[PDB]
Amino acid sequence: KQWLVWLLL
Amino acid sequence: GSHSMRYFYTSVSRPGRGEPRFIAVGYVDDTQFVRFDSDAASQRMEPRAPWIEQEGPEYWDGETRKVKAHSQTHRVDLGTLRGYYNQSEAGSHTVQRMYGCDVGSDWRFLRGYHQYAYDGKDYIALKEDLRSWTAADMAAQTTKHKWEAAHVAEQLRAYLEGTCVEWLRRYLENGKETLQRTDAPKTHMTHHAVSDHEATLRCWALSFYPAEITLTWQRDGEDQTQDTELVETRPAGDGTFQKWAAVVVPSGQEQRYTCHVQHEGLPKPLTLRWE
Amino acid sequence: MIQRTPKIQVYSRHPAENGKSNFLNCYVSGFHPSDIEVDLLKNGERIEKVEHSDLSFSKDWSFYLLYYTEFTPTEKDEYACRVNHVTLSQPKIVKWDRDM
Repeated sequence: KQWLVWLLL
Repeated sequence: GSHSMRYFYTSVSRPGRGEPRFIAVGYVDDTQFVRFDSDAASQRMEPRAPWIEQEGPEYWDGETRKVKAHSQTHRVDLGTLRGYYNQSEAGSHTVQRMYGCDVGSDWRFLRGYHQYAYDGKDYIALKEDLRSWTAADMAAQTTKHKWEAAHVAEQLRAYLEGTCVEWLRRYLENGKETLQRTDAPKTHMTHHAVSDHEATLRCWALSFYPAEITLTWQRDGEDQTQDTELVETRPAGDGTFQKWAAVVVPSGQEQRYTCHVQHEGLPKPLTLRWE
Repeated sequence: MIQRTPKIQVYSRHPAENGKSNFLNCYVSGFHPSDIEVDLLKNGERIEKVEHSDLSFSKDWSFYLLYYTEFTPTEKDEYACRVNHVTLSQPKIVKWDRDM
């Protein structure tokens, strides 16, 4: 199962 | 008997040719079980192992939503990094992201991983303490400042010690027949004369799982690397792996050389002699 | 910008046996970037029914792919793998050796 957070560089 | 779960995302910009190509792959140890391709017609997370097809529509819908989110964030990251390095839109660039978790033979959490790369080069990574970040350059420093401000490390550590390990355990039990099996390396040796006074001994290990294996050569009982050659472990294609190690010996002295095989599927490591 | 040259291996899935069906595999690994051309050649001609795995990569971020096709090894047919990459000035042809 993947990660939930919307992460941006 | 440690295990791991790993997610890999690759995003390659195609300037003037549309949207960036996005490819995501999911692994449990050495077995791929999910896959997403932005050029595929489905536009959904697709199964690649039989034991993951047990999941209902809720799992696949959630997985498809998150892989779409990863695709979008990577597309934005491409332009962001193009700006960080003051690069034009003419060039094609690649951003890669990998994250996952390891468990020991007791299935207790061991370590978590989360790292990025830009154009084949390290960019940012989660440190071993799972509390801070290591940045590879001064743009990754700005990324690290942004991530420390947003407390990304805490949410990531919660994922790595929670959802990641729990769902890795779930996949190891649902795919017990194939994920927890161990295929011993079937070994054999080949002989080839290279000249009138020298020959080549090649020992093969085939059809083993997992891919981790060790092949060493010994002369007179001492490790040998002088005239040896090893190939990278390679996939057979049916889910197992292959490897071989060769050594050039003086013809007539083959019995001095032994090939030593170490793998998880063998109670005792193997010793192969030509005769 | 990092660029890595592809390591190439040509091999059969099972030990080669003349007349018995098998799978011909070209494994390319350790290359960057991901754009790469791989062809499976029988006697110099390109095989058409070639499949490949989904793009993955190692811990050092270098990619790896497996191209494969069903074939039948004989004593006369020569098989090989032609690989072209940005790091390769001249495309590399690795001929299939059943003991490699």
